[PDB]
Amino acid sequence: HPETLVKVKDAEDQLGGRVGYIELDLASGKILESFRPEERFPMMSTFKVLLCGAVLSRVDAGQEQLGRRIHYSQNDLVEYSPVTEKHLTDGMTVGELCSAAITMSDNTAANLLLTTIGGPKELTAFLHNMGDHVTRLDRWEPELNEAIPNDERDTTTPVAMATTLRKLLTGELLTAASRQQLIDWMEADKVAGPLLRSALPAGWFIADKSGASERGSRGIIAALGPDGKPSRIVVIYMTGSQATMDERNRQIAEIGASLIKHW
Ligand SMILES: *[B]([O])([O])[C]([C]C1=[C]C(C([O])=O)=[C][C]=[C]1)[N]C(=O)[C]([N])C1=[C][C]=[C][C]=[C]1
Ligand SMILES: [Ca+2]
Repeated sequence: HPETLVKVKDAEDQLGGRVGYIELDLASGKILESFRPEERFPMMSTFKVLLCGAVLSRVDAGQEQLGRRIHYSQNDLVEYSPVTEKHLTDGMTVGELCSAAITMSDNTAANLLLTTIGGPKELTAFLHNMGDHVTRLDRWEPELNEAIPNDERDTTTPVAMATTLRKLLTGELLTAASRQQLIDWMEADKVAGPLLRSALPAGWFIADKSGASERGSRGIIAALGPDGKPSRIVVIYMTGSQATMDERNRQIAEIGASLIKHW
C-alpha cells in the first residue's frame, strides 16, 4: 500500500527481472505515472485484445461477421484451450472465439482468429496502420510466450500498449458498437481474479486482460474506474525473473492495491 511508483520499484526489487508500468487518463490520454514506459516486454496473452480489435475492425469494414461459425479439428488444438476443446463438433462463432480468447485466454481461439486476419504479420500491420509502430506479433500461441531476452518478437512497451488500448476503446477507429463489444469482452474476463480485480472496491468498473509465461513473465492491461465507469488505463508487465506464479500474482495485486488507494 505504498505510493504506487514506490510499490512498482519494490516489486522489481523483490522479483528481479523488470517491471513496467503506466497509468493513463482515459478521457485525455495524459500519462499520469509510469516506470520503464518505453522498454519492451513480452505481451503474452494480453495480445488477444489487440487481435480482437483487428477482428472487429474487419467487421466494421464489412469483411467479417461475429456470427460466422468456424469449425476446426483436434489437430488444431494447442495447449490452454479450455473453451475451444469443448466445441470440436459444433465449432464456434467469431464472436464466441473472441470471448474465449479474451475472457478465458483460450489459445486455439486466438490462433483461429489469427487465421481469419492473415496471421501475426497482419496483426502487426493492423497495429502499424492505426499508429502503433512499436508493438509486434511474430508468432502464434503458444510459441509467442518464449520470452527470450533480448528478443523483440511478440513484444510491446507499456506506453505503446496503453496508447493502443485507449485508441481501440475510445477512438474513432472502431464503431461505437465495436468499441463497446471489445470492452464488454474485457469486462467479462474470468481468469484475472488474483490480479487487479483482487484490489477493486465495490461499485468499480474494470475491463481487463491478463497474460502469463510459464516462467519469468506476467502482465495485465485494464480500463477501470469508480462508479461503474472506466476513467483510467493501467498496464503492468513483468519479465526476466525466476519468480513463482504466486509471487508474480501477489506483486501485481499489491501494485493494484496501491493505485486504488492512491487513486
Ligand atoms: B498467454 O499468456 O499467451 C497463454 C495463455 C495463458 C494466459 C494466462 C492469463 O493470465 O491470461 C495465464 C496462463 C496461460 N500462455 C501460454 O500459453 C503459456 N504457455 C502458459 C500456459 C500456462 C501457464 C502459464 C503460461
Ligand atoms: Ca530497479
